[PDB]
Amino acid sequence: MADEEKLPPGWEKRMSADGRVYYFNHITNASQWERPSGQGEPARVRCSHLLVKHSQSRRPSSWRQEKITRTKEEALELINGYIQKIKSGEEDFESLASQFSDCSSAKARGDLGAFSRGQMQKPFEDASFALRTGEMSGPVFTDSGIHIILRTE
Repeated sequence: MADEEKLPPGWEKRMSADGRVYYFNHITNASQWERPSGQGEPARVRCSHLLVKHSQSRRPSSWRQEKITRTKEEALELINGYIQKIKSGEEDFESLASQFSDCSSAKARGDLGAFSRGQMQKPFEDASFALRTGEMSGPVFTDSGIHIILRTE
């Protein structure tokens, strides 16, 4: 913020397939055209998430499908679709989570409440603590499936 515009933790400058610089966070897997900026992590964060399970999930079943049979590839395709829909403005995170998340948290519009380190699967935890308030992750893979994470607090 002061006299410096170093990129925040996990952020790096990359070149898009179509020729424009963009920014990628290697911890949250988020990609955006906007420069992310221009100190330790938070002690606790509150996040909501949208989970898309697949046949190789630890528990290949959910409230919206007793037997999950989609491949991991298909799951990623859906995740990328939801991310694109949210970024476009045609859909909002909460609505999509309540309708399509394979996690029971869908009942709470994806809200998982607040948590500390050591309470969620590592990849999910790493992404969550690297997000700033209001930020959304890119595709995050865990033994549960593929997630889209939104930090609310």
